Amino acid sequence: ESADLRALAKHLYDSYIKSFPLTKAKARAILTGKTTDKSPFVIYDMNSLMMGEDEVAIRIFQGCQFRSVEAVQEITEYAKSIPGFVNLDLNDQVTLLKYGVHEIIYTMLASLMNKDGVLISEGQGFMTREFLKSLRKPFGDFMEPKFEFAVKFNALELDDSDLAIFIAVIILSGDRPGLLNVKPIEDIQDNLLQALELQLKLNHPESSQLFAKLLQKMTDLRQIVTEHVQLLQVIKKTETDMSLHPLLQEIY
Amino acid sequence: ESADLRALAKHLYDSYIKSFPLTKAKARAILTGKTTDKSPFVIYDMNSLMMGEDKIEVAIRIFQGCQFRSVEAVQEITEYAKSIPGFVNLDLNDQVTLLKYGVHEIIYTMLASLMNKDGVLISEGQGFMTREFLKSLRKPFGDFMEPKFEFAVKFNALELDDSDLAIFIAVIILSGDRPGLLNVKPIEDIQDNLLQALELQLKLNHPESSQLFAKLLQKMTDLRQIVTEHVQLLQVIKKTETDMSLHPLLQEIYK
Ligand SMILES: O=C(O)[C@@H](Oc1cccc(C(F)(F)F)c1)c1ccc(Cl)cc1
Repeated sequence: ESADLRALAKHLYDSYIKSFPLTKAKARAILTGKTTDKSPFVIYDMNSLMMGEDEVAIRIFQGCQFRSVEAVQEITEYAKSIPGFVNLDLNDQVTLLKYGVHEIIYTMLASLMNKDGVLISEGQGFMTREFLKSLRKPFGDFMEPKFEFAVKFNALELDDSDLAIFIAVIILSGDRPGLLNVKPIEDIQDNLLQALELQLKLNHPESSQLFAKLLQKMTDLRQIVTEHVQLLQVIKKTETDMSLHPLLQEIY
Repeated sequence: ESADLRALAKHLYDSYIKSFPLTKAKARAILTGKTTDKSPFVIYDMNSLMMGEDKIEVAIRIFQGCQFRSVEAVQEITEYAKSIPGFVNLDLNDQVTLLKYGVHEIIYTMLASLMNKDGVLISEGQGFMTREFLKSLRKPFGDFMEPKFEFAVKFNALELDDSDLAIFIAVIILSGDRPGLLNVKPIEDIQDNLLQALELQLKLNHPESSQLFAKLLQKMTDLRQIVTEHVQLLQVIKKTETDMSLHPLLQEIYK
């Protein structure tokens, strides 16, 4: 009877694996687990940064939201793969992606983090956490709360099959402000929540109550997304430039 | 293994009954029509403040009352915590930061029971203050209760009764994702069990309400934001008015 739950599960797993080049399996088999393919370049301080492409803190935060925008296209193509999603009202598809993209970015940035730093480029760099903390004062405490979140989150040791379904759950919320038709949204989340329970039950047979521990991390995602959006304040009081980046501004 | 948690469910229900004099069941019989003796005196403007204070600045005297209700609630929350199995076997310092900010995440869960879309029970349930008398208040004060209402009406949609809430209240306390917690893991093995109790209890009490377990856990997000806002505006009310005094218990919970 619960066959579609196992089915939807690898439906989502397959889209996940198409939509996202760097899988968690791949990322962690490069970070901690001695990969071998070709150790990524490491950035530990101010001069290893200089000549990695081979001011500092501004262009590093910029670079981050450059990639955040690539990500959104990856996530948007995923959402559209979730059964029921495109059949929603089209405004609602947009409200769901608008309000849920940050949460998914920070869930998946966990996959590329360990306690000592984060994979850069796509697994071809690694920027140490200790270097990031030694950035200027607007930027020295931005990436820190995400590491703090990641180590907790990875302790759950989910893989990509788990994350595939979890990501779909975040999108199909039902409490985003400005939704015109919540029921098809909440009825889909229901089927997703149920496939995720199953998946966690059989892929993590003796990690009891992982479902519950995972749902309550959605609490800490939103605190993170909140404090992140609030940090975007510096933008107003920064070394705001002159005309050299117009188009780019509204690109972001 | 099943009646494990139903004996745990039972246990907590009892303490809850013993610890909190105004349950949801009682409050829901007052806010409706189950009354000839239980009907509240309704306050909605300021000469309902008036004669209202026979049947035992205004915006201030109300706020303090609300802040004093919270003290009572801290006291009863603490008594209920001690009954949660294993809770009292934890590091003295840990217990204190388990019942720190969690005291408010719970207060607003139980405030929801005294609320409908149009107001909140007051004084023993004797009273009932409307949402709009509150919103229509002064300086920052007219801001305070409104988001509790927003949460209260969407929370109350879940249709939880006391037996459900008892366990969920427990799960809130025994979290273990709180600043200062020396020895975490014993906390989240306790909580691990509560969630088992909650899971079984919800499926059994609300068999038709699928994924209520999931919907309910999610609401903890809304709770933290509610405390955030409350704490937040509870800094302004300290510059605008340096005359109001804050209760000793509320005093050091607030950091
Ligand atoms: O009537 C009450 O129970 C309290 O006054 C209140 C007045 C308005 C709102 C509230 C609250 F329940 F929303 F917090 C309490 C109250 C409690 C104790 C003393 Cl001493 C004074 C006022």
